[PDB]
Amino acid sequence: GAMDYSLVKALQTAQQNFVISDPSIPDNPIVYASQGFLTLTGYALSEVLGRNCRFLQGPETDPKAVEKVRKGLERGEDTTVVLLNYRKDGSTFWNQLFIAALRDGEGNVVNYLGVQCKVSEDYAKAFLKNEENEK
Ligand SMILES: *[C@@]12Cc3cc(C)c(C)cc3N(C[C@H](O)[C@H](O)[C@H](O)COP(=O)(O)O)C1=NC(=O)NC2=O
Ligand SMILES: [Cl-]
Ligand SMILES: [Mg+2]
Repeated sequence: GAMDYSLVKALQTAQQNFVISDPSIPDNPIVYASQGFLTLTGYALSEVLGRNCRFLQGPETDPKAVEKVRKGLERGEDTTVVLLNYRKDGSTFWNQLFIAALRDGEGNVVNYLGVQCKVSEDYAKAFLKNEENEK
């Protein structure tokens, strides 16, 4: 199960916000979220399970950031983005998102692991500007 991954347990020891998705199910829904994640977003575990994590996006979320994630998952690439996300109550925060595939011995992606770090506006501002400049 989700907590049997050694890196999941590792992340738990620092109380990091993370989710696990199951890409073998249509639309790659979340199948575990840490307590940190549930508190950040304002949802109960049972509510988040079964949803694709795009439910944290909204009108001011940059579609180009979201497309970086989609492509990374498509192309088999680790991805890190900063993007605007939305809590259950509609209030927003900046989310630095770290995504990687968890693979079996043949390279088949068995789950995705996604770590979320809430970051300040100023940090998001500077990260995105550096991203854009470096690009
Ligand atoms: C989540 C974090 C997250 C973790 C993991 C493991 C996955 C697989 C996805 C996500 N989120 C992105 C979303 O699931 C989807 O991949 C993207 O929207 C890209 O595809 P679409 O163009 O939407 O079809 C998340 N997105 C968030 O905004 N916030 C999160 O916490
Ligand atoms: Cl997805
Ligand atoms: Mg559910």
